[PDB]
Amino acid sequence: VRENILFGMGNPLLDISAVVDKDFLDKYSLKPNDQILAEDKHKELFDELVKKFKVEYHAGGSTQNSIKVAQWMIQQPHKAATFFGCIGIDKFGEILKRKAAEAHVDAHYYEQNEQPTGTCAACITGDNRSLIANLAAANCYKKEKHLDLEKNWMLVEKARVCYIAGFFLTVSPESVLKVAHHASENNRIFTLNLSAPFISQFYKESLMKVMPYVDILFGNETEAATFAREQGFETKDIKEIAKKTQALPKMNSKRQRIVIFTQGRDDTIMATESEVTAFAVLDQDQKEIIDTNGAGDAFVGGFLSQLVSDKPLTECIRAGHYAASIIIRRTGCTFPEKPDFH
Ligand SMILES: Nc1ncnc2c1ncn2[C@@H]1O[C@H](CO)[C@@H](O)[C@H]1O
Ligand SMILES: Nc1ncnc2c1ncn2[C@@H]1O[C@H](CO)[C@@H](O)[C@H]1O
Ligand SMILES: [Cl-]
Ligand SMILES: [Cl-]
Ligand SMILES: [Mg+2]
Ligand SMILES: [Mg+2]
Ligand SMILES: [Mg+2]
Repeated sequence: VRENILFGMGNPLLDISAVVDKDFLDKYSLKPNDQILAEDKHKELFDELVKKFKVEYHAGGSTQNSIKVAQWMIQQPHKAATFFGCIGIDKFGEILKRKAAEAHVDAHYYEQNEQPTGTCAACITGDNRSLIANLAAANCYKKEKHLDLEKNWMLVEKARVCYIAGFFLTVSPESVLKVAHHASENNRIFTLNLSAPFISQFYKESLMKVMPYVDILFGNETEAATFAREQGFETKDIKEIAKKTQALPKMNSKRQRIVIFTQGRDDTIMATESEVTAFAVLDQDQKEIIDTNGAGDAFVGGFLSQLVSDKPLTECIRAGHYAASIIIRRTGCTFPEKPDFH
């Protein structure tokens, strides 16, 4: 509808990808398909990747990807979607700012110089992708230094829908809570992503602190299974987990929670107050698949583009499947000049 109607915040990261071999995964004790945070023991990993293999660089970060995709589907006006995050004052940081602008997103960064711009290694093997996030500057986001400044907070107050990936809970749970409480107080929509199994395992306390404020929860089938185990649900059935998650304690009685769990090429599951329904993924051709992680970010971006236009949930799901089908066959969450969705 109008400028700054959709708000997002998270970790701005420059993706570094390359096809590697079994020896490289074994050397760093990497699982073929996984997403983890970079420890001190992984400093060797990033240098060896860039020195032993052919790498490509693409602007990334989960929430940033979803916001760029939402803006793409909205088309007009420019700057309908806002994004906040922290970066370094370097060449990598200039790449991220340049790409956010070309995407027509209203991006406002917290720039500092103690830490370099964050990066994320994507170690590819065939149809598998092992991700390692070295947050660096991204982990320096401080609400008192950015989110709380008058000029920035005003942008959050213009939003009708807010979205933050669960990944940001490892950096600023206080920022996530300030935004979630504001939405609850002003009967606006607050949405969140489970993001990765490690969020439901090691950061479950911050996750459960924010849950009462979550109007719409997104996640894939492995994140749903981990969340169920850690919360003691005692079931591994995706439809039952969606039902129990939907029923969790909620603050704002004016909006019932909606839970959406994707299952790759299998049906997308949606739980509402009254039932649990399934939506087929009609794009079944596997041949040209490239990036399933980015496909999940694009699914959320498509869904959000229709939620701000006030469309039925059926249409939000169709838009999510459409955007995921475009991004899944490309690198760097890129897409054609204009969407073909009416
Ligand atoms: N800890 C993290 N925080 C934010 N984004 C992440 C994290 N780990 C992986 N990603 C992102 O996931 C995206 C693909 O889904 C990549 O662009 C990558 O940068
Ligand atoms: N193997 C796959 N085949 C087809 N579509 C897929 C596949 N994996 C993911 N997707 C699409 O990406 C979305 C997020 O994973 C899915 O709900 C689906 O729309
Ligand atoms: Cl993020
Ligand atoms: Cl997903
Ligand atoms: Mg090992
Ligand atoms: Mg595989
Ligand atoms: Mg995901």
